[PDB]
Amino acid sequence: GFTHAHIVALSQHPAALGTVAVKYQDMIAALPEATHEAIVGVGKQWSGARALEALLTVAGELRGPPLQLDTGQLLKIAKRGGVTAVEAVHAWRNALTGAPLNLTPEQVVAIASHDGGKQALETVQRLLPVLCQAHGLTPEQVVAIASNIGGKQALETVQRLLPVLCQAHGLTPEQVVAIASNNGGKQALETVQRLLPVLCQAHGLTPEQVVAIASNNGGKQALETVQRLLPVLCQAHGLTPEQVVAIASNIGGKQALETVQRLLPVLCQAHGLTPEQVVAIASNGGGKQALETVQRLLPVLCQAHGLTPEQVVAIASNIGGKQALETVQRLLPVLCQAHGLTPEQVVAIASHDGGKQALETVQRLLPVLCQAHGLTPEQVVAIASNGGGKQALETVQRLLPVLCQAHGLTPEQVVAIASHDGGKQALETVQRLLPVLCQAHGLTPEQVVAIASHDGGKQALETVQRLLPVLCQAHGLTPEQVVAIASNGGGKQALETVQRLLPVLCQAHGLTPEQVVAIASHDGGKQALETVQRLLPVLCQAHGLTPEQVVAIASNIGGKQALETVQRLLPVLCQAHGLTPEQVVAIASNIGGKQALETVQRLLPVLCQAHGLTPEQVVAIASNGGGRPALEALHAVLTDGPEEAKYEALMRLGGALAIRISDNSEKQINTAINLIKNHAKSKGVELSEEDIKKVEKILKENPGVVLLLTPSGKIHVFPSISWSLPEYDGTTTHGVLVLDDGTQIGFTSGNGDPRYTNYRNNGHVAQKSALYMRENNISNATVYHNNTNGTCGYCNTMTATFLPEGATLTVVPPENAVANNSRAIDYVKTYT
DNA sequence: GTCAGGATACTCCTCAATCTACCGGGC
DNA sequence: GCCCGGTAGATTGAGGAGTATCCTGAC
Ligand SMILES: [Zn+2]
Repeated sequence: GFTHAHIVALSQHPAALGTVAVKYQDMIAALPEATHEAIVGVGKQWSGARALEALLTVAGELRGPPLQLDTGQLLKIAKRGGVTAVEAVHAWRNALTGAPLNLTPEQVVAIASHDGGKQALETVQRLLPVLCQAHGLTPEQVVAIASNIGGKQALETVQRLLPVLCQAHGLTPEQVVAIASNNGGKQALETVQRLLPVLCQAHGLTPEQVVAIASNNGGKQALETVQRLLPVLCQAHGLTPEQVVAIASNIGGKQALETVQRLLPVLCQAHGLTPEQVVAIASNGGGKQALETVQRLLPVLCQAHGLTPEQVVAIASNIGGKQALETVQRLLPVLCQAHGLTPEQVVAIASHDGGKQALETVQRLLPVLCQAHGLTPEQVVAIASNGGGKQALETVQRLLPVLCQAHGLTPEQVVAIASHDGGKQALETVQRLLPVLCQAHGLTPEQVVAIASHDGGKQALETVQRLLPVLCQAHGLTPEQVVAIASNGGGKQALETVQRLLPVLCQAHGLTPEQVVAIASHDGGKQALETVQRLLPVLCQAHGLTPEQVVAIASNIGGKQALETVQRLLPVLCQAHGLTPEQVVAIASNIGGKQALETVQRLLPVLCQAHGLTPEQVVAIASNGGGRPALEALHAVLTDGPEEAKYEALMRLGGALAIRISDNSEKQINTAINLIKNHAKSKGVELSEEDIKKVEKILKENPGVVLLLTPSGKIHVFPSISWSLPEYDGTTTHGVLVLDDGTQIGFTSGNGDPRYTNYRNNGHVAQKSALYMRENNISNATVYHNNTNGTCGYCNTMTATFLPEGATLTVVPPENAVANNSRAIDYVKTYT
């Protein structure tokens, strides 16, 4: 009962056709639930007939208590290992298990289910005690090394020359194991031994980079290509050696390097691609194929499909970009027209690993998922726009009804669970452990959903199931604390780190368990905890930082980086930049604090000296979340850009007084000089007579010039900006205090007086005008603001309250403005 | 019958930036 | 009781390893 396609596929081995038909009923009885695909996969190998006959003969005894091999495991071994591996396993059933080797059946299957399984199994059985005792190697490492094609040679090479690489090259056994855990490990190890001094001395390459390069499939060829092409790539093409080793640290890096060398000028001249884009595209598996596909299909996708080159690069910037590009070219118009999905969604689906599988699954499953199960196409694209989208989508298709009618979960919860990397694992773990968690430990379904909705939720859920009782009982933590700890990316590592490190971090450095939970409740909390352990005494005795400050610095996503950056940059910022350590702690106690600290170090002198900004303003700007982009944007706008943009950016920092007095009329020149003097004195800075003469010359020589008095003391001068209020952007309100004499004093909403913080109008322009009149004894003046909502309903009373006795004020809202509510007023009103 | 190399596909772990919904004192 | 600000979460994107499976050439 085989189809034509199955017979054609199995006809690769001519002798397998006869044996399968004669005894077709025989394997079914011996191998229950054996699907035709498994049979055709087993029988299509070099010894399909022999392997099938051996399985049929031996499966009666291969299911014994010493092995207890499942049917799927037997089929996999027959397909991969062959007749030799099956015979070796059967002949040594009692040798592998129940022996000083101490090998589980899963490890035995993994070693056997590989090319040359018999030789690898014999080598393991002969050399496991030797490598365990003489070299002190973990049996897991030996199994991992031997679980590869030609693993016997790699194991023998490791046993032969582990001490040589350990001593004469200073390489840890872990690096050797990682290098030898790939195909052709013996050749890679020999190449490393013969080449490490040459690549480390003449080429000046870090041994870690060489180890990383050699820790891939075919590392010997990659190392040889690197040695042969490093000077050429560094000189002719101007490629950084770090970039070269990053490109060559993938599977088949030799082909990628050759393609890059052969096609860099072509893509950089006849295609417009930058070297960085080509490097990024080539920094993935199958780089040669991706580069060739990009070069061949760039005009086709750019013109016929209307795709920007950046989108093509991003699609090809992943593993297997050739298949994704071909699938996009084949399936863009038919899927877009017949389903109406935006091309951005199609790009987002294929912008990950295995995008072709996700795209095909979406094309197949959109109608049925949207019809029977009721998912929105946006939800489907959200689930498919992740690593392994095919697995998550097929799992949703298979599993949604039983999850939504038996376990009492909503479809949106399932959509959230399945919309993460490895969503199939999370879905299956939920289906397997939801009753257990909701019964044995009392966790609510919402907590389980929250735990399972991160990258690697299966490991987090299993870790919770294993470690929740012991953490909750021995360590005295409420289950809510463990749920909070585990509900993060890579939460298994954080949970194991907490279980390991709670007693020492409590009884050694005197940290409250709540502090440990706060440190560990963020992504990458294991690194934060280890860094706190290693650094806390250093920050205590060597710099006088309290443990509370260390915990506050570490209680963020980038806690390790922030702590290391604080340790490295505390003396320089505290001595050569004039920053108090408290300001450093405040800057670092934010998400991405390492970048903020480095940006402060880099841009403090240029901002403080060239543009005349106080260090306090820089610290305040950098003390907010995401302060690095804010500082970079401020530097960009201050160094170049529009005059009005620079003026607004400078005034928005606060403490800056601008003036647009006009004409000569020496009297108001004197008054303006007096006002500048008063502001400088209020800032504690003496402006001296030379700057008085300078500003007087500027005022007398530039008609209609607007000044700016920063808190530092520098007087920025702008030639011309505008004589009218700017457009209202919805959050920033601008005002000008026009006196009777003629002086115009600019104002901007926000950054109000801290003294009246409890007052709700703190920051409005009318309040700033009132305080300015009160301080400088201004009798009468008017205001003009460009708020389109009119004056606020609080200001009409509060600003009149702040006015001095006997003082007058006027505010004029714009004519085009309309009041938004009864509180607001959209007409001229005189206050007193 | 093995050994070495290349190509996809998938999972998990750490980081940095931005968005928003709950709380809270004043009206 | 009803806000609008503050801010502590809560997405959202990104990169970097680590893991697993399959196909091909050469003896
Ligand atoms: Zn106001």
